[PDB]
Amino acid sequence: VQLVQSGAEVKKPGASVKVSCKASGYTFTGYYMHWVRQAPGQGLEWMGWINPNSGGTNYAQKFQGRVTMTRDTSISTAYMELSRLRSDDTAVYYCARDRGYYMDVWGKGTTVTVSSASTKGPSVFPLAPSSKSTSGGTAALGCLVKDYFPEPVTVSWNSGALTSGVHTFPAVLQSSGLYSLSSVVTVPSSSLGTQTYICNVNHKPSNTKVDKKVEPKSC
Amino acid sequence: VTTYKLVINGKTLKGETTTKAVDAETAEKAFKQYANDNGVDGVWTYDDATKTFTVTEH
Amino acid sequence: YELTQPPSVSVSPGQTARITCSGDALPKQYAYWYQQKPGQAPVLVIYKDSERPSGIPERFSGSSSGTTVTLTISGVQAEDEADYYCQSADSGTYVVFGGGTKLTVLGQPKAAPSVTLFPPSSEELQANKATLVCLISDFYPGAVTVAWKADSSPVKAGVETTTPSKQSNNKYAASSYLSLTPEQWKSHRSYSCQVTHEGSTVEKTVAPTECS
Repeated sequence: VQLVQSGAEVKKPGASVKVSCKASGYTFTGYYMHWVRQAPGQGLEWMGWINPNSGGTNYAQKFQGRVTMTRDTSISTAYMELSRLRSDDTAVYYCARDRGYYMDVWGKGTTVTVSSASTKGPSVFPLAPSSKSTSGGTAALGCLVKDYFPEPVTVSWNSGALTSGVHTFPAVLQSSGLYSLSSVVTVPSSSLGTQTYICNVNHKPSNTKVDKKVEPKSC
Repeated sequence: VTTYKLVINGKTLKGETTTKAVDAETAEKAFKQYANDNGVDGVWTYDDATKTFTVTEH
Repeated sequence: YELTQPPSVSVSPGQTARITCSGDALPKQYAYWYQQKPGQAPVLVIYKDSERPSGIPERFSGSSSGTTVTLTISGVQAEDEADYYCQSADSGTYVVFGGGTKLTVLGQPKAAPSVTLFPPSSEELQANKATLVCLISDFYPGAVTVAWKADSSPVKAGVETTTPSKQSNNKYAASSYLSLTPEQWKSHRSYSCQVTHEGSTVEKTVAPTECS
C-alpha cells in the first residue's frame, strides 16, 4: 500500500501547478484521497478530497475557485492543480488516503516553491561587538549577510584561523523573497582593541566573495 | 553580454563580485547599486585591460 | 471552526505525556492524532478518539471528554519526541487540523535563551536601510516566541523570525529581524526584542547613536 508523488515544482507568482499521486497496493476507487499541505515550519493544512470512483470533490473554502482535484482511474492517479500561485503557497503537498474522514496512508509529499526572486549577492554589514556574558568576560560580534538569493552562503572567520565560538545561524526567508543570515563569534572582550575580526562571505551563485572587518565602533 | 568584475577596496569591506552586461557603462550601474547597498562611499576606477571596476575608500 | 492544542509540551523519559485538543464540535465528531518527525510525512497514531492502529506502540492511547480530547503516551520514550496534530471536522463537511504540539522528551535540563540584540550599522544607515538583529541561542526545549517594541509600543510590521533549529549541543537557536527606515530608527529612544521561553521572558534593548 503506497502513494507515489511527482517531483518538486519551481514556479513564479501567478502561475499554476499540477502535481500527481499514484496509488498502488489497494483499490484506488475504494477510498477518498485527501490533499494536505504544510508550509515551512508550519502546521498541516487540509485542502480537500476527491472520491476517485465518482470524481466528486470537496474543497476547503479557502481554496475554492483556485484548486481543482481530478483523477484517472485507468492509471490509479490523483491530481491537484492550484492556480494563481502566491509565495505563501510554498509548501510540501501531501496526498493521503482516507480510511473511513481521516488519513491512514500518506505520500512522501511534493514540494512546490513559488518565488519571484532572482540571483542576488548579499550585502554584508557588521554586528558590532556587544556584551555577551559579563561574568564570563566575553563579547559577541558578527556579520549580517543580507538580501541574497539563492541559498546557501558560506561564512568563515579570519580566513579559517578563527573557528572556536563561531555560530552561523540558519537564514530567514523575507517577504521580499530574499534571504538573510547572521554569523556571530563569541570572543574575549579584552581582545576587541587588539585582535582583528573579519568575516569571509562566499555566495557562489552570484560570484560574490567579500570580507567584512567588524570593528568595535558605532559610527 | 559579457562578464565584468568589481573589486571593492573599502575601509572595512573588501572583496569582489561580477555582473553581465552589454557594455562597461551598464555594468558600472549594477556595481554602483551593489556598492551603494553595502554603504560603500568611494572613488571609482576602471581597468579596460581586465574588465575590472574598482571602488576604493580612503 | 478551529481545534486548539498547546504549542509545546515537555516530559521526562518514563513519565506520561498528555496532549490536549479542544474544539466546540468535538462532542459528536471523532478526533484523530498524527505524529510527525522531521523530514517525514505524518503517521496516524490514534483514530476515532481512542482506537490505536495495529502497528503503533500500545503506550499510545486516546480519550474523549466533551469538547476536549487527549493523546496520552505512557512510559514515554525518547523516540516519541515529535510534533503531534489533532484532526477532526466541523456538519462534518470540512476536515480541520489543530495547530500542532511539539512534544519534547527531556534529555537535559531546561535552559533559557541567550539573547543578543544588535542595532543597525552606520553603513547600512548610509545605504538608506536599517535592520535590527535579535539572535537567540542555547534554549531548550526548542520553542520560543519573539515580540518587538519601538520604545514601549509593540511593533509587528517588518518582523521576520526563523523557525527554531537544533544546535550541536542539542539546544536550539533562532533569529528575528526587524526592518526599519533610518528615520524610524533615529526617531525612537530605543527598540527591544523580547523572547519568551517556557513562560519566562528575556529582553534586550538597543538605542541609536548620535554620530558627530
